[PDB]
Amino acid sequence: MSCCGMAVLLGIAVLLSSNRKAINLRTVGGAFAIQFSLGAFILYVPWGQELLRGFSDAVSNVINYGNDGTSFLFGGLVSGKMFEVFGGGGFIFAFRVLPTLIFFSALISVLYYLGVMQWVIRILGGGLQKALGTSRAESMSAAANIFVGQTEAPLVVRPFVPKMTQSELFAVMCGGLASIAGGVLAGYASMGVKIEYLVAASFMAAPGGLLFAKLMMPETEKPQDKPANVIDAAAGGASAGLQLALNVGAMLIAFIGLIALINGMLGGIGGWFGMPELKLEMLLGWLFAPLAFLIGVPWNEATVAGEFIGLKTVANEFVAYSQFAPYLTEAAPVVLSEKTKAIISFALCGFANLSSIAILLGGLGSLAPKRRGDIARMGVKAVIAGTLSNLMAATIAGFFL
Amino acid sequence: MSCCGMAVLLGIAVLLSSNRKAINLRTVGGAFAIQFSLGAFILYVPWGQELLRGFSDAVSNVINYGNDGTSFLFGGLVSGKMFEVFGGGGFIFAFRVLPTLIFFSALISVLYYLGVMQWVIRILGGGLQKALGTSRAESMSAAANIFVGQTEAPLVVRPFVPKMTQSELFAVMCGGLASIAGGVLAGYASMGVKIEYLVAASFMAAPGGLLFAKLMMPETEKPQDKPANVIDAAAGGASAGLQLALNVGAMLIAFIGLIALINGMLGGIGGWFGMPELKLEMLLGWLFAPLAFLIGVPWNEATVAGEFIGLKTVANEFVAYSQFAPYLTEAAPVVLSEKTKAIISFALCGFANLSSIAILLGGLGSLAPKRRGDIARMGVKAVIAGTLSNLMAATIAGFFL
Amino acid sequence: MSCCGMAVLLGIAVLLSSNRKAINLRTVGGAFAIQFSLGAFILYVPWGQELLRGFSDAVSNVINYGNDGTSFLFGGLVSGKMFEVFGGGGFIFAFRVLPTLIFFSALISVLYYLGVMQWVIRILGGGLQKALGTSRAESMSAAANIFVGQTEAPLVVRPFVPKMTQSELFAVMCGGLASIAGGVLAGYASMGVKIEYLVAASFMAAPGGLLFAKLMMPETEKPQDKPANVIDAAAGGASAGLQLALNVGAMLIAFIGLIALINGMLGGIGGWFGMPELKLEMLLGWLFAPLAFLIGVPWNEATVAGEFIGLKTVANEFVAYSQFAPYLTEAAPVVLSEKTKAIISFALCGFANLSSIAILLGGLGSLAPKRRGDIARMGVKAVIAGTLSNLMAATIAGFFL
Ligand SMILES: CCCCCCCCCCO[C@@H]1O[C@H](CO)[C@@H](O[C@H]2O[C@H](CO)[C@@H](O)[C@H](O)[C@H]2O)[C@H](O)[C@H]1O
Ligand SMILES: CCCCCCCCCCO[C@@H]1O[C@H](CO)[C@@H](O[C@H]2O[C@H](CO)[C@@H](O)[C@H](O)[C@H]2O)[C@H](O)[C@H]1O
Ligand SMILES: CCCCCCCCCCO[C@@H]1O[C@H](CO)[C@@H](O[C@H]2O[C@H](CO)[C@@H](O)[C@H](O)[C@H]2O)[C@H](O)[C@H]1O
Ligand SMILES: O=c1ccn([C@@H]2O[C@H](CO)[C@@H](O)[C@H]2O)c(=O)[nH]1
Ligand SMILES: O=c1ccn([C@@H]2O[C@H](CO)[C@@H](O)[C@H]2O)c(=O)[nH]1
Ligand SMILES: O=c1ccn([C@@H]2O[C@H](CO)[C@@H](O)[C@H]2O)c(=O)[nH]1
Ligand code: NA
Ligand code: NA
Ligand code: NA
Repeated sequence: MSCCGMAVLLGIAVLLSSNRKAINLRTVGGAFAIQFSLGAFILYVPWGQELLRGFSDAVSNVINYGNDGTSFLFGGLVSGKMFEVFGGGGFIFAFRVLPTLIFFSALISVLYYLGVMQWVIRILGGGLQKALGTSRAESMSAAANIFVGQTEAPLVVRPFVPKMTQSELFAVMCGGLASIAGGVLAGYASMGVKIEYLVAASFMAAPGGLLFAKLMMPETEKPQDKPANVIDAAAGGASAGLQLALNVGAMLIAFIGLIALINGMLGGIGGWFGMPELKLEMLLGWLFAPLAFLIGVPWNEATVAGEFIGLKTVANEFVAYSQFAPYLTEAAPVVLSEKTKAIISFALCGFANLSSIAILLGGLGSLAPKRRGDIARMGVKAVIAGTLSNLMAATIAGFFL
Repeated sequence: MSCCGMAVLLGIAVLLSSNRKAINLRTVGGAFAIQFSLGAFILYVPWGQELLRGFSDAVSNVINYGNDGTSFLFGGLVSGKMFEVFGGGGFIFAFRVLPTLIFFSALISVLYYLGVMQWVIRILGGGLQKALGTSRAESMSAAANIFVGQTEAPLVVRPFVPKMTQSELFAVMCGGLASIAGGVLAGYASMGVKIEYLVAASFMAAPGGLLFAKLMMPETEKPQDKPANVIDAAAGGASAGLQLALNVGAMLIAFIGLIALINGMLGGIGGWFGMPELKLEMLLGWLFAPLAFLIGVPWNEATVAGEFIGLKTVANEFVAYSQFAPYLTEAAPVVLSEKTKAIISFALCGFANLSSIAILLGGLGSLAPKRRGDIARMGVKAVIAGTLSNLMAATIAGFFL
Repeated sequence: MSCCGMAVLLGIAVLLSSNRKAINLRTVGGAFAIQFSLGAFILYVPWGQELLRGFSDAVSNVINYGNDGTSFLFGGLVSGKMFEVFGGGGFIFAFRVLPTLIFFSALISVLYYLGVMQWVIRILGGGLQKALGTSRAESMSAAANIFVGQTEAPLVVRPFVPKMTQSELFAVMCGGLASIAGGVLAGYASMGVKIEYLVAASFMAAPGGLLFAKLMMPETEKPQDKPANVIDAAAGGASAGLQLALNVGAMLIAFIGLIALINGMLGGIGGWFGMPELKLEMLLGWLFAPLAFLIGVPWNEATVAGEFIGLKTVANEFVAYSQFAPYLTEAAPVVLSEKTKAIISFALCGFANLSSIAILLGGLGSLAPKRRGDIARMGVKAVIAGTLSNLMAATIAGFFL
């Protein structure tokens, strides 16, 4: 059922291709091989499982160190006393999760100043272009997207963006949509999402993004080819992380509020058709259950899984994770299998949604203002490609689990 | 005493008119007739009272739905447990009131994307121009101001602003000053201000604003005549609401702190004249009590009412409402009559203050940069006109109550 | 030992001078005389101690008035109940300290609108230029820096900045680096730092900054020679203070988190050399202990003092004060002498750090865009000069204490 899932996902991409005959079998064959093998290595092979576990524990340690800054600012409100007083409601999201975005943004900026990020990206991106035949720039952007967000990753190849082929630009877009970022990864981890899955999905996003970019927009043209000190670097990162944290916080207040209002209205509207219990989650579960089943979620869990996967696609993954997180605790409304939890975790791990197009337009567009028309034109296809990559990663994860 | 109040308010406007002889009796006669009749309909007439009550309950429901987003972000800190632990101080303004500005800003942006706002505005604005003979653009801006703020309302007629007559521009300014906005309305509602009064004052602001704009600046010239998707729209609204919420929060911290400092100084200064108990509230109550009496506040409550009305005028209505709100609870320093509470609520319901001029200069001015000189020149008169509109609405409300 | 400290500090500046032969003995002799005498007057002379105490009590009163705005916004979370529930962790830094930056920024803006700041600055700056022979503009900027921050102080002489001599510009830079600002002073006071020391250090920064600016960059060229209302002024100040408060909060979360991560890594790295207990504080204490000893800290307290002084220099003074503050309470890890507490307090009281260069580049540079190259070139020397001024003030304070 998983292998059928993989075939259908690949087939959809081929059906949507700008030119199926231009599809490079080495590129897309190798890309799928890498995404599949990467998953096999770290989710199934003992030595790989241990490397993943080791990496994840380090990430967990870094998060905990960063929480010392949070503890200073908010004191008792992020202490154990909160759970005694308020019970479950003692976990204040605004103080527990959002500040991690600030710390990690500062850390990443420091690692860029020190040249550490560039070193890792150069190695991974180099391996990708040699194996796949993808261009230098698009391969580096794909690798950068493992660690940073869709508008930050292309910065490592910013002078090459204005003259990128349409296929290159599309791949750059897909690499961002198929992945997340270090900051929010730590946020999702703080919400209870398994770090191993997040790290695995992040790394798998690089070949996965190239896979579906090159299936849906094969190359038909010919491609071509700093802060004053480390403290300034950290400060710049903290500032950017602050803006992100404020925006995420405002988005969540509004979007979760709007879903509640939508459910209030759907209840009244549904009542006209004998369904006063109608809610957005029900519509999404009903609509997306076949997709969840297709990627390997058991029949009796596909509807609940569909709620989260659907919400990620029609809104964004942060809102989706916010609703999925309770199902990872002991107080879960529905106790899901460990394979279903994993599949959902992987399928949600991406910036692939329609609103990300506007973000790419501004961020990626500022890097090449004459290409904004191209970005807008390819936006929906890029979101589909990114969605397919997330789904494929989830299917693969479901397979080896 | 109320009818004398109305006459005096109208008379002040005539005295201040740019040209009393140019005053159109159909326009200003009809405008007052509408504001008066609207008040009669929804505050006195049974069917109207029920429509107002019905509308207000829906608004109350929407607020409650939006608070689900707040609950997610701040958890226990906006739960019932807070009142057990901290008593009255368990109500954290920053978390209870300010986030509502974010949710409603997102909602309004969604309703604009969907064309719902434009539909309502087109009907109300159309009714106004046909009845009053006011221009198309200024009538639409007046109607828009019922729902959105002074810098947002003119956006519905933004290409007509640069070539507006001085009278039109003045009316656009007055419509914003005479009203509030959906976001802060929900904020004031969350503070305990009766939703019915806020909704009534908002609707009454549209004819009221035109009434005093056309009394004080009659037409002497001849007038003339988008986000990519709904999710982007919501996000844009949340972002704008976030900025508003942060600014309101900072303003309140500073202004309430400055009033405390001012009172500290006034105590020392007053002591020199045998009045060590001197405070800003006393000065304002003393100065504005005749105005409160004039609009229908009983003699023995006019001084307390004057404090709030005065504070609204010399600072802004948010600060005023922040100080008035305790008088709406059981722990009120002075138990005021229901008519006085209503009168104060109406009189405070407007952006009419001197600081709003600077806001109009930036917001409305960006729509027509060559008209910034005009905006500055007419600023004080526009604030007076807006104040008169609020006072008239309060007098009318006091009449039918 | 203190007089040797003063001599060494002066000597370092002479060694680093752009031209020792161009050093004006009247200027630098008088500047040191003023900084020394000011310290004698307010820290030793009874009448001066009483003026300082009186000024500090007023500042303390103003802070308390401003906290009424904080109380309104955050209610129970800044009440005495917090200490009952959470103990020491009941003091929430984000709500107790950061909002004071907002109130004071609004207050300062009001005092500028009213002409009060300009009056005081004119008198102090006038006294400085007449006594020292320093130029009008650089003397006014030095005096302004007593009250406002490094990018705000030059605004009082902004049309003279583009054509300043290199020596003048350097002095303007040094005056900002040698001092702090009214907003954060109130923040540091709220953290437990003695107001008397903060006020004393602020005033001593004006001659101290000129002293080391004129020692290290003597004049070799020839020098030359608004909000609509008070409510707008307050609002503008609140807005600027809000941005500062958000940035300081984000910086603290990130920097304190990064120090924790650094200590995690140093523990592992140190372990390789038989020092698993290695931390950043130990490195800094070891590196800066001789400097602390030099300025008058007793041998057995110099290492602990070095931690704070070192942290201020390599990061910034806010982070330094955040770590020093616990040592001012009863729960201090090490009970330090009152003289050591004072010396540390003075030595930390300055914006002198490398990151402040980037801030001067933006803020001061916008005032004279053609001088940004000069600012960058003189940045490190200016930070050294500012550091020397702070150290000299601490040595002087240690002397009379
Ligand atoms: C909160 C939970 C409720 C869920 C509700 C889900 C509703 C989803 C609406 C999607 O709307 C479409 O979004 C596209 C993507 O932006 C828009 O394309 C616009 O932008 C595209 C990419 O820029 C272009 O291809 C199109 O031409 C341009 O119409 C299109 O107009 C718009 O109708
Ligand atoms: C916190 C509670 C304490 C309450 C204190 C109340 C003090 C109120 C001060 C009002 O000050 C006036 O404000 C006008 C409005 O901005 C200014 O006009 C300025 O702007 C107007 C409109 O732009 C122009 O008409 C004027 O020419 C221009 O002077 C005017 O200068 C200023 O003196
Ligand atoms: C968190 C606690 C851990 C503490 C770590 C302490 C590390 C301190 C690093 C200082 O780094 C130097 O900073 C200078 C100051 O910015 C830079 O000069 C840069 O800027 C100067 C002033 O603009 C110019 O003089 C220089 O030419 C230019 O290199 C210089 O490159 C950079 O190497
Ligand atoms: O670093 C980040 C974090 C978030 N987002 C946007 O915010 C949404 C929620 O995380 C994402 O889907 C994406 O559109 C980014 O663009 N970059
Ligand atoms: O949508 C809004 C909300 C507030 N304000 C300004 O903020 C003050 C306090 O609400 C108002 O008087 C007005 O000047 C606006 O301009 N628009
Ligand atoms: O008004 C202020 C407050 C802070 N800072 C910067 O923030 C750091 C921490 O207070 C300072 O060293 C300085 O670089 C300023 O520039 N101005
Ligand atoms: Na990414
Ligand atoms: Na309005
Ligand atoms: Na200063």
